[PDB]
Amino acid sequence: ISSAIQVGHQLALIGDEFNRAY
Amino acid sequence: MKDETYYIALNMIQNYIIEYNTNKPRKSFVIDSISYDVLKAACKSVIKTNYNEFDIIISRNIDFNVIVTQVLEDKINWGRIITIIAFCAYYSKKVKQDTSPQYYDGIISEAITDAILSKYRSWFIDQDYWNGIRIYKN
Repeated sequence: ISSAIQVGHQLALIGDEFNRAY
Repeated sequence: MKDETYYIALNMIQNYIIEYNTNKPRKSFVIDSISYDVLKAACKSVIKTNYNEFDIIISRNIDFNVIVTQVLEDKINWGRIITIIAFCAYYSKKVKQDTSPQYYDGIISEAITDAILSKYRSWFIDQDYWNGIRIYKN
């Protein structure tokens, strides 16, 4: 992953996907 | 400030992180045991699905508080909260000192609580505190 993608940005995507999956 | 709302948030988060680190049940130390069990199951799912990614993230020169505040800078939702807590529990166990039983549950739990309540205190109260997490019961 590009070092331009902030880490919190990556966790926010996990969390917003978790909402979709559940 | 450190009012009732603050402790309702902190006590749930810190008990979960203690349970994750120690493998001892902490549900009896929280008020809302039903929501605790939802939190625990949801964090377990996040960790099982994403631990390899978390491993890469943690291998770098990171400050966990910057990570937490990044997630919540502009908006909050329960998936975000769960992911923050899951990541931070996973992190806490990885950074435990070898020579003391210090897994930083205090600073980590306080940082998460502060990041939630500094901008989203009214949202959290309006969720009926942790009750709003119950939408993720199974």
